[PDB]
Amino acid sequence: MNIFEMLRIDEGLRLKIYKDTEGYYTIGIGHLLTKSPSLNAAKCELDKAIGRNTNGVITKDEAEKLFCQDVDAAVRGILRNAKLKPVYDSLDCVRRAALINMVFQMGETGVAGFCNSLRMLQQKRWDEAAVNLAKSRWYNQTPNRAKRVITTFRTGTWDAYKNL
Ligand code: NA
Repeated sequence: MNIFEMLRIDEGLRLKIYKDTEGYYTIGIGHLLTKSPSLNAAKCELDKAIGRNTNGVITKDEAEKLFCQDVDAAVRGILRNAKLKPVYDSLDCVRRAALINMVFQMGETGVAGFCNSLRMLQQKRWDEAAVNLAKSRWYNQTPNRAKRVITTFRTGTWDAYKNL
């Protein structure tokens, strides 16, 4: 298991524009296009992102290319955020993937505001961090995904991604 496979499980793969769990136009492996309610706006974002007139449909290779960029962007956002970087640097490679996963889903600013969970992770108080992470809109709105990510933080293993 690795970060690409883990996010592929959590995000799925769809080749036509769809609405994510929050109702926002998305494509590929969880590539958010826009928060605008305008499908036309989403279509401009998509054509700009891919570099051609897509008419709302992309190939698997194109989806994987956006995904490569989006994983990089999540790592970069962690490294450039003064609250996230020390936590990331303190973590092992598997738990780093759990943090990248959170940032991919909700953005650097949102994750960076969880000062109690971040402190517990930095302190390596894994059970306490796991309990604290579940007291979130994130957990309530996407509980099965959040449970997998939380198990990854709690155990430092990929066990939650094994039957998928
Ligand atoms: Na879920």
